[PDB]
Parts: sequence; C-alpha cells; structure tokens
Amino acid sequence: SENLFNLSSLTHKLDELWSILSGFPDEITIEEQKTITALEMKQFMEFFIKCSTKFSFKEIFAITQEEESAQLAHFSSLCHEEFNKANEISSFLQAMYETVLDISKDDKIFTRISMDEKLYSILEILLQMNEFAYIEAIIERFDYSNNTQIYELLVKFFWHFFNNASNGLRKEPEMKKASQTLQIIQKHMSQRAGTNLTKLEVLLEISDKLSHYSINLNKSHNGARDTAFKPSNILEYRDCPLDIISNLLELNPRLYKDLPTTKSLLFGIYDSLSINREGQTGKV
Amino acid sequence: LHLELVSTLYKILTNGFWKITENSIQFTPTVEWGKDKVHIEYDTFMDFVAQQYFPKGSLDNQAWFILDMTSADSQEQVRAKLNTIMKEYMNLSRIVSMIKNSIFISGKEISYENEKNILVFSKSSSHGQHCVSTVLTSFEAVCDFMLDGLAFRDRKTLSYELGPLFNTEFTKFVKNNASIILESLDSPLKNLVSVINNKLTRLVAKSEVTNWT
Repeated sequence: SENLFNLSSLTHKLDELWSILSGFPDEITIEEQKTITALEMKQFMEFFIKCSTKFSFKEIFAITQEEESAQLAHFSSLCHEEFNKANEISSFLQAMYETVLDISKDDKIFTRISMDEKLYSILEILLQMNEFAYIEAIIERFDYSNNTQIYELLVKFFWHFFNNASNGLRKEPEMKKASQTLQIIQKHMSQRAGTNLTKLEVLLEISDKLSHYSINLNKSHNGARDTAFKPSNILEYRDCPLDIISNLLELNPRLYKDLPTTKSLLFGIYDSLSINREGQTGKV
Repeated sequence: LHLELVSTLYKILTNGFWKITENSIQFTPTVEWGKDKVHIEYDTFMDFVAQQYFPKGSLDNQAWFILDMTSADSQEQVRAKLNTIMKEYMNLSRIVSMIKNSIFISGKEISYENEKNILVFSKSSSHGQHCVSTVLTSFEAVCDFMLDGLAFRDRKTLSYELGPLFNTEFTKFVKNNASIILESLDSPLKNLVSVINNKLTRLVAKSEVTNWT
C-alpha cells in the first residue's frame, strides 16, 4: 500500500482496486497476526476513496487497533482538518454518513467509538466552525432532540459566547451565534430547556435594552471607572440586583420617569437568574 | 500551559497562603510550594498576579491573557479560574461573608491564633453579659486578624468592604448594650471595647481607607 500510494492518476487506481475488491468475499484470511477481513479492508478502501486518504493504511490499522480515546483523537483531528480544507463540508458529512458515520452497520475503523462520540466531536468542531445550519441538519438527521450531550455542549458554547460578550447589541457576531444556538434550543431542545430558554432570550432582551444605556457597575475598590458593561456581570450582581438599576438611574437621568420599563428590567433579570421571589415582589 | 500556571496560582492560593474552611481561615504570607519547595512571599506574589491579570482591579476579559486564547473550552476554564481568584482572593468574598454572617451573631464565637494566623469560627452557648464579652472578644479577634493577620492589600480590601458594616454594627451593638458596658467604671469589657475602638481606628489608618471612616 505504501508503494502504490505514490502513483499517478491515483483516484482511478483507487476506483480500479475497489472494483476489484468488490468481488471479494465476506471474510479473507491473510498471512499473519496483523489480520484484516474483507469487510474491514472494504471499509478502509471506502473511507479512502470516499471520505479521506489522510491516514496511511498502516495508520488505519493502527486506529482500528488503537485505544478508544486515541481513536477519538484521530477522528477529531481528521474531521477538524477536512472541514478546513473541504470545499463544502456537507459533502464531507454525507461521506461520514456513508463510510464512518453510517448506522446501517458498525464502523470497522473506529470500532472503539460509537456514533454519538463522533457526532459530538464534529459538532464541537462545527461550533469552532461557527457552522449552524449543519448543526440542526445533523441533530434531526440523527434525532438528538432533547438529547443530553448535545444540549450540554449547546449550553457550553452558549455560556462561552455569553462570557465572550463585551456589549449587548443584536448585530454582534458573537451574540448572533448565541441567538442561533438559542434558536437551536428553541427548535430542538424544547423538552430539554424547561423555562431556561425563556431566561436566555429575556437575557438577550435585557442585554439589548441596557445596550441603549450607560452603566459602570464595577465594584473596583481601587477606583477603576473606565469600565464598559459585560453581561455576565449580572451573574456576579446576582444578589445585589437593584444596585444595577440604581447605577442606571445614576447614569441615565430620565429613566426615573420610566417605572414600568425599569420594573420589567428587574423582573427579567430576576427571572433570568432564577432569582427567588417568594411574594417579595412587593418588597423589590 | 495557561491553564497549568493559573491553576498553579489557584492551588497556591487555596492550599498555600490561604486555607479557608467553613468555620476557619488561616493565612500565611510565606509558602514553600512545589516538590522543590521554592519560597514565595504572598505580598509581591499576588501583587504581580493582580497587576498582570487584574489591571485596575477588575476582571480584564478583553486582555491578551484571555483575548489571545483560542480553545473555547479551556478559555472559559481559565476564565472561571481567574474569576474565582478575583472573587476569593482579589475580593475575598467567602471570608467577607463568613465575617458578616458571623460578626455580632449570638451563639457564634471566633478565636484567633495569631501564632497560627488562624481565625476560627465556632458555636457558643454563653448568655447575656457573658456572650456580650464573648462577641466583643470575637470581633476584637477579627480585628486582630485584620491588623496582625492580613497583608496590607488584604487588610485594605477587607476594611474597604466591611469597615462600614464594622462601624455601624459595632456601633449599634455598643449602643444597645450600653447598659451593661457603662454599668462599671473600670471593666475588662470597657477596656476591651476601647481596645477595639483604638484598633479599628488603627485599622482605618493602616488600611488608609477613605470610603469608610
């Protein structure tokens, strides 16, 4: 294989050898301990011709004979790279449905890992690819609505983008991503969000709202006042909410006339952080 | 490596200069860390970590040490760590709470081993004038741990945060308990409370705080 790797018109030679292999029986006994059945070799050639030729056939046999985590390492690397250098990832995902990520049988290469791991991985990649349509295309190609791990990584990249937010504008790319992830939730994790999605979307709402005001809520006991307002601060201020609106009135001279809005703002910040309100709504 | 060293500082703080449990806090300004037990002085150590990671005392989530980071997961890992450093150390939140919900509560006593540099909290069942002396001694021990138990920046921050509450709560306590304290002309209670007042004044001074006087 190493010798006939470095040839010309390689694709035609691969098609030729695969057409030869297609006539091969179910099993094949080969010379010694390193043993590859005809279905294993078939899946190998299929991944080569259709999915990728990055790893050598010996590398492929290694990955088959490697450790589960090592296999996931290799799969992650492979897809991560192929996504960067394929023209249209969709093609590659179909290829994954075709040779490696097919359910109609088990994968003889990544015998150490299940579909779910692979999907999880390419998902995280996709996220690092900021690719969204593919996310949900996938999730309902494989029906992971309200699935745990997908939901989790969603929340993960959610809080990630959230902790990446310097401001609160709708037009922000990061918040655009966050909005689209929340749309993912909305379309697919309805049974796996409770009210929380509500808290997230009112979070974005209040963020955009405050994004129309000036706030310097940053308790710097060395006196730093050169501070913009990051959303996650509210989490910090979880226990001192009205200090927020207080600085607002401190820094927005007319909002005092706007009881109902400010009121809804407190209410939304409360409800967002699951801030208990045991009839103390009157208090606040 | 970012995670590695920041976690390193993290466990240095939580296991070295500080150990904070739910009923005690020990500080040490000096630590022999690592298998080679290299020496570190809390003061300049957290000085430079603050300068590096907390310009203007606030979390710099747009800085290089965070903004340059690439891997999302690890990025928020180290983010949460620096946040926890800020809270527990750049802000000392747990101990601040511990103090407030401990100070001037009947049934809660606080010892201070200045030699061990440990403020220990405990449950008490003394009553009346005895628990008054007890809580005054405990608060005085808290102030002892302020003065002789904290670093300059530590004391400074912690004063900045609670000296208003210190002032008002100690004041109102003295007031409500004015009867038993002024019951006698010369009493270890009055001596001790004058100690606490002088000590709190020296706290305002050494801490050099203005937000509260």
